[PDB]
Amino acid sequence: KTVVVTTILESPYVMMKKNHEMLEGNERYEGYCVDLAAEIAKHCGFKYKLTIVGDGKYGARDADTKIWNGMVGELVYGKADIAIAPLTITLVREEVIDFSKPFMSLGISIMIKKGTPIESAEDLSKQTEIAYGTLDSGSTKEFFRRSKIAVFDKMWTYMRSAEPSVFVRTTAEGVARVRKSKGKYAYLLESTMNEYIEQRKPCDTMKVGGNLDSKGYGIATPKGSSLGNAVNLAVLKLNEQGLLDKLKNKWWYDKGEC
Amino acid sequence: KTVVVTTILESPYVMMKKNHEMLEGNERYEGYCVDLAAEIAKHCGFKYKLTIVGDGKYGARDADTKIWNGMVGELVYGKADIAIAPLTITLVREEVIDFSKPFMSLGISIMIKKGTPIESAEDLSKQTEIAYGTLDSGSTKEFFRRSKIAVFDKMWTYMRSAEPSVFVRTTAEGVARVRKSKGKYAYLLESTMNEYIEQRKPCDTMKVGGNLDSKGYGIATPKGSSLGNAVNLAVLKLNEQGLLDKLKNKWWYDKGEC
Ligand SMILES: N[C@@H](Cn1cc(Br)c(=O)[nH]c1=O)C(=O)O
Ligand SMILES: N[C@@H](Cn1cc(Br)c(=O)[nH]c1=O)C(=O)O
Ligand SMILES: [Zn+2]
Ligand SMILES: [Zn+2]
Ligand SMILES: [Zn+2]
Repeated sequence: KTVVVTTILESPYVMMKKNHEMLEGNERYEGYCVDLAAEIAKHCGFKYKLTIVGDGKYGARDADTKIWNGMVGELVYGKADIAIAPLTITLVREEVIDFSKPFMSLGISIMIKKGTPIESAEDLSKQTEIAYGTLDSGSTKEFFRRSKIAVFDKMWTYMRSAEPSVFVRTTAEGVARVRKSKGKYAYLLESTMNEYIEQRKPCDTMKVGGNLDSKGYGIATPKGSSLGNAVNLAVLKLNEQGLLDKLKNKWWYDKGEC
Repeated sequence: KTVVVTTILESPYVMMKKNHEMLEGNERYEGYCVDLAAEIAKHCGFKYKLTIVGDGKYGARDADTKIWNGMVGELVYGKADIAIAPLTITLVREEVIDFSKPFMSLGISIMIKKGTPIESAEDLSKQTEIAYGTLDSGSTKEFFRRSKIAVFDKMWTYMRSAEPSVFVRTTAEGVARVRKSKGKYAYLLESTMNEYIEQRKPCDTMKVGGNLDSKGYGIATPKGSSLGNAVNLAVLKLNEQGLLDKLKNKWWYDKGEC
């Protein structure tokens, strides 16, 4: 059976091709995760169909309703067989789905409009003129919600109580907000995304300070999946053979506009 | 049943305390991995005994006998129940044992005396006045042996046939060779180790250039272990709590003497 792959429209991982209306199926998309999916499939020997997650979310469980949304939910309820996206390997998710070893290492980082007088998370927490937030609904927002580290908890208390909301629906929304704030809005996001945006026109944003944490993105499958073992071995083989480094250069730097 | 943990004396992971002669059992040791073992054991709810791997090796498979040595071999043959050490998650090992998600991210790096006219892997391959090598029975030596990247293979053809052997049995021997070679020997090793040594007196070595790859260290258990699942969730929990960063600071920079 054709393997159903759930993914998310997040540049440069998965994007619509310019003439996608002319194309069909898997040919409608391009990106780092599109290239990765084709390779994982080749190495594991399966045919597949890329589908964009219905609710445009990564994956979180609603307390009360107890229902999982996003790509994680698609795997949990059997709507998809595998998730190939910039999906963070977390404990809460690992309890309901399986993840391959990481295909990309990263950490939460700070994005500023060039010139903003901020060089760390401590800087952000110690002031209030410059607003800041995260991508609503993902692991970055959860990192702050769950943190017991003083600086990060102080940051969470401000963000959750901030009005209007400092949280954004999409990365693009966070980046445009940074770009239009005149330095009055900093954005907390995954490092690899920060580095990508730093190489895109108008070349007016930059990553400052070190990463707030260290983690990774993994390929996810439902628990008990027949694909789990092979998918994991494929990720390790691809990393060892240099393909992963090659894909990042391709979508990040080879195509860099700054 | 008390769990037998296999580990390796590699600083600052596992080191015999200064006051060891007046101590017994697990108390004789200190280090990043000693604190880690204690954390894992507390969270997984088990009692353990730290044992230093019989042959002092990480783990590799004998091409002729098909027999696994090192900590890997201790798990494969059932001599040990879990390996808590700076053991790299690799494809060949993943085929015979299980690994938790990485507790540490790293990459192969270059260690030079200081003043040594080398700044990259390319520089090393462009000349022959300065010798260079790696550790044995490890993922680093394997890396160059399996690499197709022009530079890394050119480096391997030199290392393979190098007279005398540029390979060393332990990190200590590699670092000692760099320090006592008047800058005529550069050492290829894992980044975390490189960074640690750079902060240790005589403060005469330094890490140059970027990492040659991206990998991770994991806690290993034999296939089908009743400990595997719990250990993986424990690693994830410890990373998300902020403990793994706390442990690296403590052993790397809080104790740095440069
Ligand atoms: N990877 C996250 C989603 N995600 C993505 C980006 Br880009 C970010 O900046 N923050 C996030 O939480 C997850 O898995 O929830
Ligand atoms: N982590 C490796 C062992 N190891 C260690 C150090 Br330090 C190094 O520089 N190279 C290695 O291969 C393995 O697991 O084989
Ligand atoms: Zn391939
Ligand atoms: Zn604990
Ligand atoms: Zn032999």
